[PDB]
Amino acid sequence: APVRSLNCTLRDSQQKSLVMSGPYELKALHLQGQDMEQQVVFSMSFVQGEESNDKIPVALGLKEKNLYLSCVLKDDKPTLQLESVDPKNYPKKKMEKRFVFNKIEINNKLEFESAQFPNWYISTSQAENMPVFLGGTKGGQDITDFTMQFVS
Ligand SMILES: C[C@H](N)c1ccc(NC(=O)C2CC2)cc1
Repeated sequence: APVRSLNCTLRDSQQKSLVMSGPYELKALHLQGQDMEQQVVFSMSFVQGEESNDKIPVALGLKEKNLYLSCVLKDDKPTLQLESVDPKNYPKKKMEKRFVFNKIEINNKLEFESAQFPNWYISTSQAENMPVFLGGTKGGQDITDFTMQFVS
């Protein structure tokens, strides 16, 4: 059958929102009111991979764009990027591993661990208007916990 996908937004546990701000550049900032139209809407696909009650493999595409979050080595470090794909072939159930996140539910929050790079997480900074990034350090200054809002 097709791959199953849900539209959603994400906010970090400090309640910062995710917006595009430049070519392939996703940043996190405090947003409320009219400006909330600026937030990125994801198409979260439920993909093939190792699964348990609280660890669910997903891909995170941008709604109606041929763009996915992906985890690659850059200058020898695990690195979050936006990657373009052939729009004829995506989304699909068997997404390549660089596109796969383990969506983990702990204490009413979500963490997104790289399937490719164990114990590296989608992260934000405490400061406003900085990149969303991959974070191999948890519980420090990096925010690895999120909430999801379902979108029509
Ligand atoms: C989508 C990916 N998470 C991402 C990667 C890089 C940036 N920004 C920069 O690299 C600018 C400071 C030099 C933003 C978002």
